[PDB]
Formats: sequence, C-alpha cells, structure tokens
Amino acid sequence: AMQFTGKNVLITGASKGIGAEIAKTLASMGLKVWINYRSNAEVADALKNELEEKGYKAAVIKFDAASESDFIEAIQTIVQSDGGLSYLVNNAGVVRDKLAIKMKTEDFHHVIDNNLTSAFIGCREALKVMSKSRFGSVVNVASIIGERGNMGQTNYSASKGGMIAMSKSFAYEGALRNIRFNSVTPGFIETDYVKNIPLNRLGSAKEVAEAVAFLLSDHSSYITGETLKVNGGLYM
Amino acid sequence: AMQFTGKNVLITGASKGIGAEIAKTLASMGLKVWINYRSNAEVADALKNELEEKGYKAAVIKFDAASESDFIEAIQTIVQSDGGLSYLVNNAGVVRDKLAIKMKTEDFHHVIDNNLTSAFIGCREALKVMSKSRFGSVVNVASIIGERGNMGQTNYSASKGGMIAMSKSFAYEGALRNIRFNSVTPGFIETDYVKNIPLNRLGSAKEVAEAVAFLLSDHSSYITGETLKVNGGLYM
Amino acid sequence: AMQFTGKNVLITGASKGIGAEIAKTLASMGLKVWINYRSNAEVADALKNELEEKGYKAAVIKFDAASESDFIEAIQTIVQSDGGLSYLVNNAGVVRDKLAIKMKTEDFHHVIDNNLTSAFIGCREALKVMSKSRFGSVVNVASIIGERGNMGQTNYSASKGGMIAMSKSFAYEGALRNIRFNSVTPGFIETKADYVKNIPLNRLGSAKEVAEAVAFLLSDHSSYITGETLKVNGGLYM
Amino acid sequence: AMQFTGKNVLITGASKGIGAEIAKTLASMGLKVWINYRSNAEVADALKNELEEKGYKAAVIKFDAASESDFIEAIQTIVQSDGGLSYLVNNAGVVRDKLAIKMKTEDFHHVIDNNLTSAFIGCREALKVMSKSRFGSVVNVASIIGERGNMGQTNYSASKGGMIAMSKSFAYEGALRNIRFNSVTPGFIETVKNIPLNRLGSAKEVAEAVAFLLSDHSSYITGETLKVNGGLYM
Ligand SMILES: NC(=O)c1ccc[n+]([C@@H]2O[C@H](COP(=O)([O-])OP(=O)(O)OC[C@H]3O[C@@H](n4cnc5c(N)ncnc54)[C@H](O)[C@@H]3O)[C@@H](O)[C@H]2O)c1
Ligand SMILES: NC(=O)c1ccc[n+]([C@@H]2O[C@H](COP(=O)([O-])OP(=O)(O)OC[C@H]3O[C@@H](n4cnc5c(N)ncnc54)[C@H](O)[C@@H]3O)[C@@H](O)[C@H]2O)c1
Ligand SMILES: NC(=O)c1ccc[n+]([C@@H]2O[C@H](COP(=O)([O-])OP(=O)(O)OC[C@H]3O[C@@H](n4cnc5c(N)ncnc54)[C@H](O)[C@@H]3O)[C@@H](O)[C@H]2O)c1
Ligand SMILES: NC(=O)c1ccc[n+]([C@@H]2O[C@H](COP(=O)([O-])OP(=O)(O)OC[C@H]3O[C@@H](n4cnc5c(N)ncnc54)[C@H](O)[C@@H]3O)[C@@H](O)[C@H]2O)c1
Ligand SMILES: [K+]
Ligand SMILES: [K+]
Repeated sequence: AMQFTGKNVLITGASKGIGAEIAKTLASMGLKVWINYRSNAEVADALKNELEEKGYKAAVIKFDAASESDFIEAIQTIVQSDGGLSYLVNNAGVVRDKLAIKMKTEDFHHVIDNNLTSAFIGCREALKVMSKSRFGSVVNVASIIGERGNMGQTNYSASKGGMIAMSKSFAYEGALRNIRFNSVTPGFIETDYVKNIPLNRLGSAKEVAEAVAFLLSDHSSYITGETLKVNGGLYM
Repeated sequence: AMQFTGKNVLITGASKGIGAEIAKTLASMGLKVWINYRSNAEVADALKNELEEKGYKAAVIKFDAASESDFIEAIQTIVQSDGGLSYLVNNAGVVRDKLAIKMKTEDFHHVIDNNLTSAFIGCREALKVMSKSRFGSVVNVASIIGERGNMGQTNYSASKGGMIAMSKSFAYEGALRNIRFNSVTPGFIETDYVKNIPLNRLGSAKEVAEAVAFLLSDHSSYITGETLKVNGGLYM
Repeated sequence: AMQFTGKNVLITGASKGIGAEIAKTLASMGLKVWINYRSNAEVADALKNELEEKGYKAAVIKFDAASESDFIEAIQTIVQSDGGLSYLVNNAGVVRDKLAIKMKTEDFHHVIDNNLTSAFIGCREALKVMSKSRFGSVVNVASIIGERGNMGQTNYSASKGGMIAMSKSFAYEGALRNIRFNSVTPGFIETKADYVKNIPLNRLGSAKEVAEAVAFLLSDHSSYITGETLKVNGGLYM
Repeated sequence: AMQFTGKNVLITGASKGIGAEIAKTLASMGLKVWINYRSNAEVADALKNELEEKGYKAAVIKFDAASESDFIEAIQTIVQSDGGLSYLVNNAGVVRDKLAIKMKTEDFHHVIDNNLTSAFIGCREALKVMSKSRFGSVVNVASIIGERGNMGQTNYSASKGGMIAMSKSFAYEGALRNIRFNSVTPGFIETVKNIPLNRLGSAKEVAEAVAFLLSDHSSYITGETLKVNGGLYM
C-alpha cells in the first residue's frame, strides 16, 4: 500500500498492544521490522514468527530503551545486519498513575525516564544513524494526555507533553539532513469514557498504527514537527 | 495504493493548482474523481482527458461552490450518475490581500463567501448524501494562515480559521453516522522566506494532495475533527 | 485597580449580559465607557445612569455593529466628544443554533455578519483611529465553541473561529504602531447541569470573571501580549 | 493594582531576572513574598532589603527546588511563620543548549531535573498546603520553546512542554478544592526581526501576567497557557 523510500524500522516496546500492531502494519507494507522487547522473548518471537508466516521480514532485539548504552548497542546491531536504519518509532512507555499528593518524586522520575528519556535517546540516535544516508523519518507515540492533561497523571502527561515538544526541536535539527520527526496522540484505544468520544467507540491499535505509518511514509514528506491526533473526536 | 472503502470523490475548484493534484492523486488510487470548475471548461476537460488516457475514472461538473442551488444540483447529478458520493474535498478558495485599513467590507465578504460559505454548503450537502449509507469522509483545505494569521490577510485568515472551526462542528454532527470531517493546513506551496521553512523549500501540490488522500482513506478511520499541518515545519 | 494609559473604551453590544459587565468593570477602573446598543435605549440608559451615580464616566451610543456606515459614524462621534479612542471591545454577538442539514444559508450569513463581520469592522476602525496616537488595545470576545467546535453550531463556531484567526492578523498589522489585538474565549457563563459535570471548577463562569479578563488584555499589564487567545472556561477546555 | 484574596506567595529561583521582578511586582501589590535562592544569599538579601525599604513584606529562604526534602522543609517553615500559603510560582529554570548529537544524557537530565521535576514538587506541595484552606493559585513559568520547539534545545523544550502539560493535570486535581494552576509562556525577554512588537519583553511584563493568573481576576481561568511573547508565536 503506502510508499516508503526506506527499507527498515525499529519500534521500541513492540512485543504487545499498539507496538505490536505498528510492527504488523509496517511489515505488511514491505518494511523489515525490528521488534524491541525487554524481558520476555517468547512473546516477541511469536510475533516475529507470525509475520514471517505471512511472507514478511522481521527480527527481534532485546534492550531497555531508557538505557543509553543498550539503545546504542541495539542500533549498531541493526546497522551491521541491514547496513543502516531509515525509520524509528518511539513507542516504549509506562504508566504509574496516582493522585499528585500521593506521588513520590521516584514515581515521577520512573515515568519520565521510561517515556521521555527513552524517546530522547531514540531520537538522538536516529539523528546520528540517519544523517549518513541523509534520509529518515521518526515517530514519537505520545498521547491525548500530553495535550490535555488528566487527573492522576501528572507524571504521564508531563512525559508525553515533553515528548511532543521535544519532537519539534528534533524536527528543526533533522530538517536540513531530510530527517522528519512527528508525533501521534492517540485517544482511548482497545487494549463510559465512550460517552465523550464522538465516533462512539474506542480506537483500534491498527488505526493508530496506520497513522504512524503515514507519518513514516513518503506521503508525509512535507510534514515535520507535527502532532497527529488519533482520538475519534475526543479532543479537537 | 491507499485503501478506500468509498468509490468516488467531488473536489471543488479542481481545474488547476492544488485542486488539480488532488484529482490526479485520487484518480491514480482508483477513485472516480469529479472535477469541479466555474467558467473555463477547456482546462477541466484537458485534465479529465489526461486522467482517462491513463485508464482512470474522471468527470467534470460545472458549478459555483458559493451558490447553494448550483452545489445542490451538482450533488444530485453525481448521486444519480454513481448512486451516492463517499468523499468530498472543499478546495475552492481565493485570496484578496490588502492591509486592513485599505480593505472594504466587500473585499471581506468576497473571501468569506468563496472560502468559507462554499465549504459550509459542501459540508452540509456531504452530510445529507452520505448519512444514507452511513459512511463518508470530508476534507477542508484550509491554510497555515488560518492557524497563525498574517499581515494583509485579515479576510483570508478569517475565512480559513472559520473553516477549521466549522469543520470540527461538522465532525460532531457526522460522527454517529461514520462521516469524518478533517482539515489540512498547507504552508507555502509551489504554484524566499523559504528562510523560515525548516525543510528549506516550498511544498509541492502532490505533498498536500497525499495528505488529503490519507484523511479520506480508511487508514484515517479514527481521525475526525483534526487539523493536519503540511507546512514543512514553518509552524509547529 | 488595573493601570490604563488610555482614557476611554467602546464596547459593542454592551447593554446586557457580558457586555454590561465589561462596561461596569472598566468604568469602575476609571475609563469612560461607551455603551453600544441597537434597539432598546431604556436598558442602556439604566446602565449608564447606574454608573454615573457611582461617580463613573459613561455614555450610550446607538448603532448596528454589522453596518459599516453606522460603526464609522459612531466612532467619529466618540472622537469628537473625547478627542480619540484608546480601547475597543468587540462583544456584539448572536446565536442561531440548528443542525447543519436543517440550516439555511441565510442562517449561516446571519451569524457570520453579526459575529465576524462586526468584529472586522470594529478592528479595522480601531486600527484607523488608534494609529494616529500610536497606542491602543482591542479585545475580541470569542468563545470556546471557536476553538473546539460543537454539534448544532456550524455557523457560530465558524464565526468565532474566524474571529480568533482574524484577530491574529490584525495583531500583526497593529504591532509597529503599538496597537494590540487579543481574544478571550469564555466557556459557559451564567448571565447547566449537563455542562457543569464536565467543568473542573464545577460551576458556570460569571460575567464579571470574563470582564476582568477583558480588562487585563486592555490594561498596560498585558503590554507584551498580542495575537493571543485567553481561555476563560473553568478548565472545560485546556 | 490587582485584588488578591490570598496573603503570601513563594517564588522559586527569585533572586534575579524574571523571578526577581515577580517578587517586586507582587510585593508592590500587598503580598508577602518568599524569595527562594540556592547558593548566593547576598543577592537575595539585597532584594529583600530593597523591598522592606519600600514598606513591603518580604523574606528569603534557601532551597534547591529540585530536592524534594528541601522543598517540603521550606514550605513547613513558611507555614509556621505565616500560618499557610496561598500562592506559588514555579520559576526556577536553567538552560544548557547544545545540538542533540553533542548532548549527553546528563545534559538532558540536568535541565529536566531543574525545570520540570522542580515544578512537579512545587505543584504537589502547593496542592497539599492549599487544600486545607480550599483556596489557592499556582503559576508555572514555562516558555515559547515549550510550545514551538527550537534548534539546539531538545532538553529545554522537553522540560517546558512537560511543564505545560503537567500543569493541566494539576488543574484537574486542584479544581475540587478551588486551587487553580496555569502556565505563562514568555517569548524573548531582556536581562527581534521576527517579533511583531519589535523588541524584547521586559521582566516586568512577564511578572504582571503571572500576577494576573494569581489574582482573583483570573478566578475562572485554570489549566490555561498564557502567551507573553510580543506576537512571536500565535
Ligand atoms: N492504550 C492506550 O489507550 C494509549 C493511549 C495513548 C497513548 N498510548 C501510547 O501508545 C504506546 C503503546 O501503548 P500500548 O497499547 O502498546 O500499551 P502496552 O500495554 O502494550 O505497553 C507499551 C509497550 O511498551 C513496552 N515498553 C515499556 N517500556 C519499555 C522500555 N523501557 N524498553 C522497551 N520497551 C518498553 C512494553 O513492554 C509494552 O509492550 C505507549 O507509548 C502508550 O503510552 C496508548
Ligand atoms: N497556494 C498555497 O500556498 C496554499 C496554501 C495553503 C492553502 N491553500 C488553499 O488550497 C486551495 C487551493 O488553492 P491553489 O493554491 O491551488 O489556488 P488556485 O487559484 O491555483 O486554484 C483554486 C481553484 O479554486 C477555484 N475557485 C475559487 N472559488 C471558486 C468557486 N466559488 N467555485 C469553484 N471554484 C472556485 C479557482 O477558480 C481555481 O480554479 C485553496 O483553498 C487555497 O486557499 C493554498
Ligand atoms: N454567554 C455565554 O455563555 C457565552 C459563552 C461564550 C462566548 N460568549 C460570547 O459573549 C458575548 C456576549 O454574549 P452574552 O452571553 O452577553 O449575550 P447577550 O445576547 O446577552 O448579549 C449580547 C448583546 O449584543 C447584542 N447584539 C447582537 N448583535 C449585535 C449587533 N450587530 N450590534 C449591536 N449589538 C448586538 C445582543 O442583542 C445583546 O444585547 C458574545 O460575543 C457571545 O458569542 C458568550
Ligand atoms: N530569559 C527569557 O527570555 C525567558 C523566556 C521564557 C522563559 N523563561 C523562564 O523564566 C524563568 C526565569 O528565567 P530568568 O530569565 O530569570 O533566568 P535566570 O537564570 O536569570 O534566573 C533563574 C533562576 O533560577 C534559579 N534556579 C534554577 N534551578 C533552580 C533550582 N533547582 N532550585 C532553585 N533555584 C533554581 C537559578 O539559580 C536562577 O537564579 C525560567 O524558568 C526560564 O526558563 C525565561
Ligand atoms: K495536528
Ligand atoms: K492561551
């Protein structure tokens, strides 16, 4: 379907949920997908096998995206196998929801390190590896909570709002070397609140993944520094 | 080959510029394209012929998109010809730039009538014809000037900012019947202070047209009431 | 309270509701307030009398803000009385809510003319009158419906979204002559229980609360703020 | 010049620049201002003295706003002196500008810790101390770079964009107990081609916007971001 000049993609935290669908979608469109996981290899291998069954190209790779050295090593491993890397999706993320008055500084750092620091490392390394080839596209998976806020999510909103803003700054740095940076802000996705969603249902993971795909693809070639809402009309 | 459940599209003001590219791009993806024009049939026919020579489906249809009765009649013609209409692009637009102190009320009305009232009529009629079949997607071609403003463009910014806000309201009204409404906000397009554009060049009409296509396509099925920036990083 | 370099203000549609409060608030801060009305003079005169009895300066002035010639004449009248005009608030506005499929073109024009065209005429004339003295501030009273949209309000959202964007363009044009243009976007204001659940501050806003925001954007305290949109919605939209 | 129901305010990083003006402006409007500093007491004392000589109420207080235990202790000290605290301004901030490819992880953390973590701690404690009395207002000093991004400022934009989003979440949590949270996003401020008003903003102009958001005049404004950039971003 969608046109891609590039040949491969790394997706952080891709073993399950939205990360998994991104991998499926992109593999189905001819990209070699690198599925990142932290601990359980079984789940990632099962996804890789499922894609290979369908004739697609996929590999798995173990690392903690919040660890600088692990992320650097992982990219070097990909560069050795494929000769380079055209696309990166920073999807790795956690939640630790508490009312602010009950929330320790450690709770805040936890979510900042895994959600925002992870993405900084990814975007930085994408910049290093893609500048050689003078081409690339990077997508940061943010959230409606980063635009709008939410009760009990001071730490998560902070990290996703920081991600959105940070992505703009990278877009300026990547622009002359033709490396684009964009964010997606999904609403409520499957895997009462529905009342407020105009389309009247939760979004599928696939619908988020096809938006990520568009931003990576050649079709979005004059789009950089933008935030793409995928929330069913919940926030406009 | 972006995926479309729908089979045809109407594009206002499609004889030339961005409108023409939208027609080319969508016809190349298997949609039957209705090319709207006001006065000169030669130009529209030439485009229609060009597309048919490539094996695509295209027709031309004459109307003033600011005239309610003309727009209604045109849609009824398309409904009888094809059986329905799945997609609409409100692209018809003009400029009449002057400093505000030099601008007459008629200068303001001119740009409001052709840019915003035209879009209201289109969105309204899209809602009537598409609600039957409980499916549709509509794109309003707005502008960076609608988000940001500009010297000498009080009337243009008014009309495009009104378009963007109006589109959101339609999105609420179309949501339960699965009719999506979205806006595109192009930056400067070929058709300088390129200095200020991070990607360091003007956008092509294609690049705007492929963003429109994405918002019409099935890939954007959880995206409604959104505004998609296509400005090369000039506004983030 | 708030510091104003300017001496007077025109407020469109000021006889009642939010417009009235703006007039009260600004008169209470030492400005001479010009209260615009279309038809009923009784209500405007009552408000003018109330303010004079408190020691404030006020006058009333009749015009349709959607009529260019009426608005031009009104400004000339004010210029003759006071010698100039430092502040303008475009507050005149109407609603005509319908689902889009039931809405006539004339329903759309009605709201555009009264809400957006009115503001264009005000902002334009403000620019002409304030550029002489190289000083002014103008506020456009928009709405949360202009940022966010709403079912049944294709015409209103259009007009207020247009007003917001149009204000920014005027800000660029006014900037070198130190004429500032800004918008306020009020949420739901009193002058219910469905709306209120969703409002974090858990109540409708008062007219006074919108009027003190307008006042801040006119005042010297907002002197580095231009082309901005100030939300006054109790957290309903962030 | 402005009405305040509350009686006092804490301002982080208030010894100099924008922080200092906020202190001057708020003290000149009848608030007792607590001037926070990290290291150099001379500068803070001089400011406190200057304000007392003018008849105003001021004190200084030493702490690192990025340190949870320091910030908690400081608020407890204020509560014992004044009986409570109605207003807080998270102004403490730094920059460490580099192109991303030249930027170490520690350069990133440095700016996150001092700009965003500092604000989290302030907002959280403001929530604890103001809930008692069911009244308060808090302002986060963010930046245009948080809305818009900038070359060489991946870390700064991250921290200020995070601050802007975070403040909204606090606004939800504070709303029940009538505690408002808002951000200011200043443009380029003095210690130009692109700025419509054609000059850098003064610190005073930022300080009067902060004051408005703390004052009773902004009582139906919460979760908002107030641009103070002279038209440089709209
Ligand atoms: N589910 C939603 O409603 C929703 C809404 C808005 C945004 N998002 C965002 O979309 C993304 C994916 O959500 P999801 O539905 O896949 O959730 P999920 O429950 O699958 O969790 C995210 C994935 O990231 C991985 N991960 C987390 N930290 C990591 C690290 N340091 N290194 C490597 N991998 C890591 C996890 O293993 C997990 O598979 C996240 O960034 C999330 O915050 C989700
Ligand atoms: N050129 C740009 O940089 C740019 C940037 C952002 C947005 N846009 C918008 O995208 C759209 C396309 O503009 P373009 O640059 O291709 O301009 P253009 O002048 O090349 O073409 C616009 C077409 O729309 C037609 N049109 C105007 N009013 C009409 C009416 N009432 N009925 C039928 N047709 C009508 C014109 O006659 C023309 O055929 C416009 O809405 C424009 O405002 C353009
Ligand atoms: N009231 C709300 O909940 C609310 C919320 C958001 C925005 N607003 C905006 O606040 C502003 C004031 O509204 P309000 O609630 O006080 O409404 P209102 O109807 O009580 O007051 C508006 C006044 O302006 C008058 N008016 C309308 N068109 C006019 C014209 N062309 N010339 C002169 N006067 C005219 C009205 O008849 C009325 O006297 C409006 O711009 C409105 O769109 C209101
Ligand atoms: N200067 C500008 O143009 C500008 C523009 C937009 C935003 N801002 C913001 O305004 C705020 C004030 O900036 P300024 O221009 O006055 O800078 P400044 O460096 O002159 O003073 C800021 C103060 O913050 C203090 N500080 C930093 N980290 C701290 C910590 N962890 N604990 C305690 N104190 C700490 C510093 O020591 C310094 O005294 C900052 O948050 C900055 O990002 C400044
Ligand atoms: K967007
Ligand atoms: K704002």
